Amino acid sequence: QKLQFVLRFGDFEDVISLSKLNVNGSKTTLYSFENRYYLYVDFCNMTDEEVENQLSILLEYATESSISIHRLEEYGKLIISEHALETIKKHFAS
Amino acid sequence: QKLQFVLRFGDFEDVISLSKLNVNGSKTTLYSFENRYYLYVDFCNMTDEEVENQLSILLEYATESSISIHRLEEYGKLIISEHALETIKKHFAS
Amino acid sequence: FGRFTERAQKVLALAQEEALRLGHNNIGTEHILLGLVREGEGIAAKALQALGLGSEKIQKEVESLIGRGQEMSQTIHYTPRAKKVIELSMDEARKLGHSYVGTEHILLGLIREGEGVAARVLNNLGVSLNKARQQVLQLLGSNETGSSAA
Amino acid sequence: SFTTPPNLKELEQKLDEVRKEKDAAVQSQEFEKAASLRDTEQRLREQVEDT
Repeated sequence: QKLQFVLRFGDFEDVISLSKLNVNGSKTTLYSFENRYYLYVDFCNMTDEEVENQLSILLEYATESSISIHRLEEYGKLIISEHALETIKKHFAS
Repeated sequence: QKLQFVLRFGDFEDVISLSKLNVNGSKTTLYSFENRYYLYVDFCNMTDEEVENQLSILLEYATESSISIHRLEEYGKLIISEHALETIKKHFAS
Repeated sequence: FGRFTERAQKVLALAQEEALRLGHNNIGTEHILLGLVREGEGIAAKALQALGLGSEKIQKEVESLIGRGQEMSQTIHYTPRAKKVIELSMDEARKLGHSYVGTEHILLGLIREGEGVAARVLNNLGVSLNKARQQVLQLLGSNETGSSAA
Repeated sequence: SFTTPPNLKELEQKLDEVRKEKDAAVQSQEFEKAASLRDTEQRLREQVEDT
């Protein structure tokens, strides 16, 4: 099963709320695409149980994007390059 | 795959544009039909692959006429018999 | 024409690049095809490159046409073939859910235009017209954006 | 009574202008330039609702 997941965040304020929560060894990339911010968590490796696990918390603020990751990566826009969770807490707090 | 194709030109100046290159290996005869010039390339001394090749160029300036070949050959009006392409460049460009 | 994403417009203008560079005085569909594969990371570009048709493979056939060429390139404009292919991409983007039409649709548009210059280029370089459109198709659609849920 | 509670509709207007600055900043990164814009945003946000 998937070990890198593509998540959609709603309005940016949802992302702030989120920002104050988790990364957990996930380089992660944050796209902007039709007003909503997608967050692509890319777990370097996790087991399926473990990835579904981690992915739970993220998906308290996100939903799991139906937009295949190369669709985001192409016609989207970078917000944070591959350390997005870590970075968004900076870049959305203090 | 047939070694002879019938391609259709819009305004005469389009035919002229084609005329400025290639007639080699193509005996070719240029018909007149509804102010479009149909151009019959008749690849003589070619193989199927070679015809698909050549035919590219022709249909770069044209589109591929849907006229049944004995319909063209009959109810058309010759503009140039002989090597039509060689001739169009003379008779329209200089 | 009149609406188009960069990627579409870009493959089209890249055809004009081929106009003088290959000397195709007016640029056929082959140059549009070349355009797709020569922008590299367009969904069309990528698609042809999947099937194995890199910029090279296409351009080799293309060079076997007018081949650099009438570099004067009299009327360095589109052809009725290429203008149709562009129009076809528009329909191939209506089809694929892109209002401002992208690269992909143009490769799709080639397929559509299967007696066209691109198409014959592709039929000389092997690659079946529907496998080529296939590759593009499978990199579009299946989305939900402007939203996160409902 | 509630013909706009403290007229902090003006608050909301600011909170918007922020969102933009903030938003656009997060996209460029503009790390601390999104950060502080964010902070100015949620600062505002709560401020609206209380008044």
